[PDB]
Amino acid sequence: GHTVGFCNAYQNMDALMKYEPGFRKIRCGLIEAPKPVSRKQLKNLKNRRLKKRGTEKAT
Amino acid sequence: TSAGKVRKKEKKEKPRPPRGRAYKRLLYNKNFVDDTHNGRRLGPNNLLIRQK
Amino acid sequence: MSKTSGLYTARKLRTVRRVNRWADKKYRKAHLGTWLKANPLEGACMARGIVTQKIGISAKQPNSAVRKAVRVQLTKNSKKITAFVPRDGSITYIDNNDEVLVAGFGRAGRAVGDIPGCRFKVIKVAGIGLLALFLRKREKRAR
Amino acid sequence: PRISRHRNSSKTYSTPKKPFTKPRLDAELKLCGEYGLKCKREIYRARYMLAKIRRTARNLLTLDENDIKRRFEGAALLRRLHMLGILDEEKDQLDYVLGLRIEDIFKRRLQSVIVESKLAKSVHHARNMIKARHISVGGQIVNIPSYMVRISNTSRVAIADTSS
RNA sequence: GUCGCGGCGCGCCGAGGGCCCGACGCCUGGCGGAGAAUCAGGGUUCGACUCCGGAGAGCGGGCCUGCGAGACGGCCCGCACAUCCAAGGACGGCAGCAGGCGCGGAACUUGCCCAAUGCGCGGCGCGCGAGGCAGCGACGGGGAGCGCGCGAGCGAGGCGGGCCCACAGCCCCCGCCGCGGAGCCGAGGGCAAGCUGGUGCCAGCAGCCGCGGUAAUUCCAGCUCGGCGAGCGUCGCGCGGCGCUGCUGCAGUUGAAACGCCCGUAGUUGGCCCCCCGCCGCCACGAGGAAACGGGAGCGCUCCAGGCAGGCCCGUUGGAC
RNA sequence: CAUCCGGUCGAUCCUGCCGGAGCGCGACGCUCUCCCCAAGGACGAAGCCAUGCAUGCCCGCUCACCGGACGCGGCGGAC
Ligand SMILES: [Mg+2]
Ligand SMILES: [Mg+2]
Ligand SMILES: [Mg+2]
Ligand SMILES: [Mg+2]
Ligand SMILES: [Mg+2]
Ligand SMILES: [Mg+2]
Ligand SMILES: [Mg+2]
Ligand SMILES: [Mg+2]
Ligand SMILES: [Mg+2]
Repeated sequence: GHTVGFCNAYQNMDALMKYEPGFRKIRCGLIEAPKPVSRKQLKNLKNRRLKKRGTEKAT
Repeated sequence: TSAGKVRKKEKKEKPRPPRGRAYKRLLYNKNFVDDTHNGRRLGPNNLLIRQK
Repeated sequence: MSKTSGLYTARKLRTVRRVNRWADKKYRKAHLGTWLKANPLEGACMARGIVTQKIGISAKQPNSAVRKAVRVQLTKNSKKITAFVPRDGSITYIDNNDEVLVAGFGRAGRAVGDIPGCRFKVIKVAGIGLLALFLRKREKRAR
Repeated sequence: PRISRHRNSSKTYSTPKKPFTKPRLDAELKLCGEYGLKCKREIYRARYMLAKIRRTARNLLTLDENDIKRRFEGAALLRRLHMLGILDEEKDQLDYVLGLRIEDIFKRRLQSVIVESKLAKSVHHARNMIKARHISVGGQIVNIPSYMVRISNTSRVAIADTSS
């Protein structure tokens, strides 16, 4: 019978772009969501790179 | 000398009773409304004889 | 009176009770430590052992019966006990050199019933409860 | 640690010390039939709550009338009892509380209030109707049989508008 | 010498210090407290684990950097283990999160993410196995149900749409079809609950008393019946039962128990009397000092176990004590 | 939330213990429809450890490649 919620009204679209968490923008039709990558691969890459010395941009 | 020397009738098929609160209804009616001389007991021979 | 009752006599009363509460058999058996070091189960609900001999024990004078029991050796102690399998015809399910789980009787460590000098019960053999095997809930075709 | 460790919890009922007692079994079955109770945990819950109220009343009664704590706690307890309808309005003395009994608790259950309103044929019918969500309190659907109705909501209990 | 007082260390001098108001020694399957279990009142037992404090990172020692470490996801040595070697050499420390072996009666996924609470660095941010989310999960706690009625109605479940979510579930709401399933113990007494067939002191039951040597009211089966109930039963431990450890509150002629008698130090206990001053105990009040837990005021998470919320026209809305 | 019951005798009253009846903590066993909360290798092995992850950030210093690399330096790593 009863539904309760919240709302947030912004004066400009720029303000909504700055003061706003991303996932809200993604849920709304404001921006597009790049395909997320697994943090496990990122940690593996970071460790591998830390293993190398000097110029490690190869790995 | 053989263990298990001491160790056949079939099971009689009867409708299942009403379980849950319903069981409480019939028990209430069994011994507070529905009849159960010579005082009363719970399933002595004489009472069982009449129903048979 | 017989007991000291002065306002500055707490120490004596404490000492008297400390000394005298060792005269109860139960309190001694619990708080002395000999029983724990003598109990083969070391204060455990039940133990796991290996059966090595299947034997029958006569009952006491007013009764007449031969009860079925087995000799067990506990894995974690290597000592010997006698454990009794009560349920009818359940000896045939127990085989020599089999893994068993053995628990206690109702009383803590006294003999129960007409069985002389027996204080343990068999409950599981080969991983299956004896009570379940007796009711045919499961079968021991793995052994 | 997990925040779930700080969540509290408690029991709500007590079991009798002597279970096999003929008069107790008879009385409990009688009450169960009269109010159509599911199991015997409900009676134990009622006894628990009654014991809590009685203990509070005892502790307050041991003290003097003009004790600030006595006034505060008695006022709160009486207000709660009156609002809940367990105690009659015209009683405003702590002595009357000790005479209360579980049947008074039972009479304020939802089944009872809708039965005395002629809205249901029987307690069992009331329970069946409550489960199917054909009933409402203050415009809100309540499907808990053991829900207790306050006095101010007694006239606000009706059939659900959306029910068939 | 130390940041610093100090037998903390060294030299010299003197002789002292502790003990039945229990020293010293030995033992502990000994981390402590806030607290937990039990329940008339007085108490007994426990306290690995959420907060605080301490200690350790295979055992025993040493040290650099730095405000701060005698640090171990920092270095050096000895010992016990372990690894790679193209045999000259090199290398390691899960009582961090997952996972594996052994042990045991006994204990889960080698998952996703910093969006929330915080920390580090830093201006429009990064990172964090802290922490959060999900998975297994009958430790356990709370709420509903397997029908009501002479016909209607509603569940679980499936197919779709919303809401929620870092992404997804879950709860909740909206539409079309619609799986209605109770076991575990017992029936001689304690202790609520009895009819045929077998066996024959054998087989077996039985916490205790006891049953079974031709009706077995007690074994094994069928019928029936009772208790609790999505839970029931068995084993071990603690409290209670127990006024059978007795302060409240036991007993001591004969049941278990007054030293063979006297003197006597520590210890315990000591008649009556002063009208007011000082000191000790005592009672009351107060300050000061963490919460959580417990108690408790107010608030319809649909109720409840819970949580501190919440309503519009709010004590300065509240979280008092 | 101040409770007892069965057992020594040919019968009876006592002392006195044995056993039963309740709550909680764990393990074993049978069974299990729906929702909510929720503990989880502590129990004389502080025994042994393959595999992966658990501490980074950045103001200063750019003739680096086309300013992002990298490095010096600073803070933190003693929570
Ligand atoms: Mg220790
Ligand atoms: Mg700590
Ligand atoms: Mg350390
Ligand atoms: Mg170190
Ligand atoms: Mg390590
Ligand atoms: Mg560290
Ligand atoms: Mg005595
Ligand atoms: Mg004599
Ligand atoms: Mg004597």
